[PDB]
Amino acid sequence: ATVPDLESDSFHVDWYSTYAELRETAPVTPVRFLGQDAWLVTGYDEAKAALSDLRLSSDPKKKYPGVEVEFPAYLGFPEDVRNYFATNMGTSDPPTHTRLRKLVSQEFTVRRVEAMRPRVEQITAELLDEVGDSGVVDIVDRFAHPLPIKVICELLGVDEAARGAFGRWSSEILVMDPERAEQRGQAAREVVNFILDLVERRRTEPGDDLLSALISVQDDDDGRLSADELTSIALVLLLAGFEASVSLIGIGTYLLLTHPDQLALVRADPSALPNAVEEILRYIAPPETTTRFAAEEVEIGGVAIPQYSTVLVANGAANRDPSQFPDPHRFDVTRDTRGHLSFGQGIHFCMGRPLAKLEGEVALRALFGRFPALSLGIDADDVVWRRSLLLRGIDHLPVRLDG
Ligand code: HEM
Ligand SMILES: CC(=O)N1CCN(c2ccc(OC[C@H]3CO[C@](Cn4ccnc4)(c4ccc(Cl)cc4Cl)O3)cc2)CC1
Repeated sequence: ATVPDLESDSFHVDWYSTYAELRETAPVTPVRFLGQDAWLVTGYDEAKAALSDLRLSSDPKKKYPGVEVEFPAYLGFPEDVRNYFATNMGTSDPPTHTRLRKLVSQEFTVRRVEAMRPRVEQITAELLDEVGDSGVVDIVDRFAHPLPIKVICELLGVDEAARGAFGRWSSEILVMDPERAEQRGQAAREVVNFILDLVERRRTEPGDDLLSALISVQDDDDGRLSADELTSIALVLLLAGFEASVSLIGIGTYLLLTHPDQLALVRADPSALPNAVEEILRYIAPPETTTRFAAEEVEIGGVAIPQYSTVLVANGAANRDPSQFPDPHRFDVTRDTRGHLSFGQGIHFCMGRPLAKLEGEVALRALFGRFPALSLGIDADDVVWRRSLLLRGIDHLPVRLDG
């Protein structure tokens, strides 16, 4: 047989056409990625089933007798830094996942997120004040990127001289290219060091930020976060804030720009924006694939996935399955986006959803409300998509402001 290589351009060039080809053939198929065998789930019901099946583990630290598996997200990571990237919610199974998420939810609340709205709006304004009212700028470098970064650094207590460097490290981590495994491995060690110092300074000089809060947080029955847990959680929260929202803002900007009809609806009806963000996420989900490990043999969509297999649930392909979303290839701000898998499903549902939504809505609202003539600086076909199945995105998007 012929087995798909997730590394081929087929998974980075007009890739939603490949996903449809696979899904129509077999919703759960064996593939190859980074020179390793895995199972790609492209169908909606299959993705949902897999995400809900706890026999499919999210913990990369677990050792199985005779099995030695290296999951793609940890390409080139030395075991010690891997552990630092994997001692948090998303890399745990119950009951560890349960308490870690419980303790963090006590401080990472909707109240804390909502309380930052004026600041998020203030930051958005300033950024837009300095881009100009005429010419072609890189809306990603000048807007989509700095906004999320300033927000997360304030939430976490990351100073000005720290950002930027950290940024080039997380960008490297986003690519899983076997030829750069060393460089990727190095950037991961830098991020881990950075975080170690951040937490150390924070313990020494307390404040009212989220990190300070996580350090003192404790529960009667669950106790507190150990040093390692605290470190890994911080690294993971900082990582998400630095990259997740950028993809949303940038992709969102590109979609509204390429869909005048949809944009106009938003402009006319501001109350339409919240669901517009939901459609953007469903259309081109940043976390294209999520990973699971079959601790036991599991049957998904009529296919038995052998024990000790690595499953790549393609959240993005699932969002374009006609059985769930009719005319999935149609970007429609009015569509019923209920049930999409861009924020996860089950126990690992994205806990940063409130923050992502706030930043996304405020940003696009300001961008488009401020520049009623905003247009794309390049040919839509010439847009370069980041080659990452971990977090899809656009690193450079030239837009013309005045016309
Ligand atoms: C557009 C933005 C975002 C998208 C599309 C997104 C997507 C996801 C997905 C798909 C998962 C589930 C992973 C899995 O099932 O393996 C997840 C988990 C998570 N996300 Fe996000 N996320 C976004 C923003 C953020 C932000 C901004 C934060 C935090 C500051 C965040 C923090 C997390 C955390 C901590 C988890 C793990 C939850 C758990 O395992 O219980 N995410 N996110
Ligand atoms: C077994 C195995 O290999 N697994 C199982 C665990 N899975 C998993 C899922 C989510 C997860 O989230 C951690 C948090 C920290 O940031 C994110 C990514 N992100 C962005 C928005 N929401 C999530 C993230 C995650 C991984 C990487 Cl490399 C980069 C990034 Cl920015 O997830 C961490 C691990 C996937 C890997």
